[PDB]
Amino acid sequence: APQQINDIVHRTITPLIEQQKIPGMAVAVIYQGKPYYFTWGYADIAKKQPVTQQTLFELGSVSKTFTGVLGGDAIARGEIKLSDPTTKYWPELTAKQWNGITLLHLATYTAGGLPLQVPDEVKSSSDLLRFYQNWQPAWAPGTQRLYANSSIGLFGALAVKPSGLSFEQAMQTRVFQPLKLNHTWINVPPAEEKNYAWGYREGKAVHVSPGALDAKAYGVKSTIEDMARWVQSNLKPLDINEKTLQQGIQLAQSRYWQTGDMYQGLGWEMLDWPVNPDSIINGSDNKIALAARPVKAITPPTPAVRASWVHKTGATGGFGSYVAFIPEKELGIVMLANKNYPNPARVDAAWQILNALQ
Amino acid sequence: APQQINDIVHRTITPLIEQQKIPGMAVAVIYQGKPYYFTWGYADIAKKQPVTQQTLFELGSVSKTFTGVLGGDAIARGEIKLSDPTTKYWPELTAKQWNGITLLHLATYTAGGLPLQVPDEVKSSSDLLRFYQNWQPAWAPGTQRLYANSSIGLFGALAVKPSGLSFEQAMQTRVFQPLKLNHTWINVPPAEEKNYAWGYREGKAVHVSPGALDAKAYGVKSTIEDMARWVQSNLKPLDINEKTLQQGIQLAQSRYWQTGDMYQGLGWEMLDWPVNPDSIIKIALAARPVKAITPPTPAVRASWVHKTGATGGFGSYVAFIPEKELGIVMLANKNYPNPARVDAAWQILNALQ
Repeated sequence: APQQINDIVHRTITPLIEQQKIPGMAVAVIYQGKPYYFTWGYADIAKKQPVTQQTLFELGSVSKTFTGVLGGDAIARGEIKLSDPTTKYWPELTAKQWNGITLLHLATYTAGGLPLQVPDEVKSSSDLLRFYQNWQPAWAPGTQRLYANSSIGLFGALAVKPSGLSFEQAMQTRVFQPLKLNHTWINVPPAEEKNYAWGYREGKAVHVSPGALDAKAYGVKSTIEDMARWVQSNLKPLDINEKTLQQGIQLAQSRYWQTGDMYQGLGWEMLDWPVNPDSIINGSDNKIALAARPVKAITPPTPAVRASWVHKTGATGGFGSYVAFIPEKELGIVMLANKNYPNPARVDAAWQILNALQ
Repeated sequence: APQQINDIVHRTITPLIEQQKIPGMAVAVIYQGKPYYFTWGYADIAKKQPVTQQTLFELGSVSKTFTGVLGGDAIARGEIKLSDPTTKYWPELTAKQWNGITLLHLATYTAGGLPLQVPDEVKSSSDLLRFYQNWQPAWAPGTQRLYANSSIGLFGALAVKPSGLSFEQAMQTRVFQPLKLNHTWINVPPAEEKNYAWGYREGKAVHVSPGALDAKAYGVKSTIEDMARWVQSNLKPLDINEKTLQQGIQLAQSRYWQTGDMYQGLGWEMLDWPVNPDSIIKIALAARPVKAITPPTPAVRASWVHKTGATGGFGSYVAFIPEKELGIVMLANKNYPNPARVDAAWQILNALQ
């Protein structure tokens, strides 16, 4: 890599790893639209397996960006509309509190306080229907943003219903394959198991536990190379050949709601560039990022703004991930670690690097 | 033309011209992405000049499609947002009724009953400010649609303000030029006058009169060839190289409001295809309640996308179906009834679909 990139990355991520006791880390920096790769430590400590360009990490909530784009793609295909009632695509969801809750609300966490997690006890298809049928909103639809796996999770599940594909097949054939993300998986196949990093929590090797809607909200695993390609694709959608996927990526960066200085896209969250770093760093703290916030509708949504900081934090029990990019500058970063460490540390490190190269 | 195209066109247009006493007409059919041209009669009866594929016709309200796309292009450039208050681009507009009226409202005739025409008295920029300042809405913004030149016209004027360009220079540089519409004019140059058809109203030769906002709402003139290119660009926006223009076209065909079976875009109006011909087939003022499409539906390829247009002496129509790669332009120098245009267009496109 050019010396300026090596310099800032080494000065920033290397000490971060030391400070946070991260066993293994892969970083990609996209600079002038080209990817550069950096690796530290071990994917599996016991086996002394190094992190490589082939190592799969749990993306955790970064998976919501895939779900948003896939939803975007279904919109572009004319299969769904964000303006449609949730019930249009789940006619079994008949309970009265669902009147007026649309796919937009589900996708953008604005349905009225759907919970952060689907409860652990919810397993089966029947458990899930029961859960949503009994759920009572804290607020009217389209008034408050409460970040929620149960919200975007349901969006993903419903977005694929008209296609008649499973969520996994739709994701693979409409998003992963066209973008040649060949080592990106919702379900890691046996052939990839040797490349699947262990996460570490309290010193113990762990993988994400299965859960209802996992695939839609937090279940994707990917390598630093595929994630760099994911950044390139989101940086430059209009270079994608599949017309609906091109549009889908664009739609996921539309600004639907504003709270403070942030705007909610589909999976992606965005701020105007230049940003105040303290705003994204402080705002990434879960005490803020997971709290209810009043939203103002953007009526109608603002199309993808090139001069934006576009980003998403992701974690599982044993992993912490971050993706940030600025379309105007052709500049991006991906940070994948097999320890879950605090969000502001990730955002601060990413800011230092991108601000240095911008 | 392939005989089948030749045959539906001739069998439909011949009786139309006969029944409506149209002096001159040009039609283009876009069929699987290739244009086919037909011409009949006189551009100028007195001078016995025929309609040709180079004849300029007044598009009338079809001009709003250009304005809608140019707006869309300005949104894509991040110069404007449809959610912006009108006063963001015209701070001089201080009267209180303008609170809550956005560029979306102006673009989609939902501002609360702006009038169909700007009064003839209104000419200067100070006249225009006074007009909009004095205007009293009958309705709250975003509740009813009333088709209005004063609404989309102002939208057009404001949308180009951040660019620094005049409306005409923005239209030329950002829409006409990139799409190779090289015989499409807001102001017909003297060199091109030999091609400019006369319109006919009660048998008298007429051209459209100057008015405030004419350029934005009804003032474009074009050839059947340029209009076929316009249709092709709108049939296939993601084929256009200039990214903001492609986006702008796409945004102009988004569905913002619903009234009955019709959806309002920016300039363009759309119905779901297959469309009941009766749901498409004059009334001086038609106020209708609108349902917001929240958030707007991106351009649906399975649509009948259309716009009628009239001046005192001209009647135009454009309709296309993106999913079928099919379209039609009908340009005539008589303002004849809208339902006759739509029927003819539907007969032709249904036969080819």
